Amino acid sequence: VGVGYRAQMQGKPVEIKAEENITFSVEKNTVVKVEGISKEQVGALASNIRSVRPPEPYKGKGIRYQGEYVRRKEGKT
RNA sequence: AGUACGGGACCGGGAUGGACAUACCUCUGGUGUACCAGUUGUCGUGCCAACGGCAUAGCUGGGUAGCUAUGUGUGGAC
Repeated sequence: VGVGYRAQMQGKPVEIKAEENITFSVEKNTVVKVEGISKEQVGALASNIRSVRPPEPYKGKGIRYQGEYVRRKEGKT
């Protein structure tokens, strides 16, 4: 899902290192297909770009393959 | 955008603090018994003075150099 949501603070006697709260400038947000010859390297990059946003249990928001489980909880550590 | 989530998130990134460590005396202070000034009692040079001796440095108000913190800098990042 292409949205860009990432943390919260609003805005993008001293601030925590100048400015804060920066998400990501949506450029693609469409079904991406990696084209390679080495399965090993292909898998690494594929999972490397799949770690950007781990499939959340809320509505499966984030790069993933197909697996997904509905949920809405994070109150106990 | 205070949008998700249903009040309040992890994300790169100038500087303000607390405690502690270290260096120094320009500044604010402290001390400064061979520096300057004011003043009480008594003794000594015929009288009075000036000055000297003793009284915690006689007492009181300031204070140079030096040594100092509560004073002035820097650090702990990457």
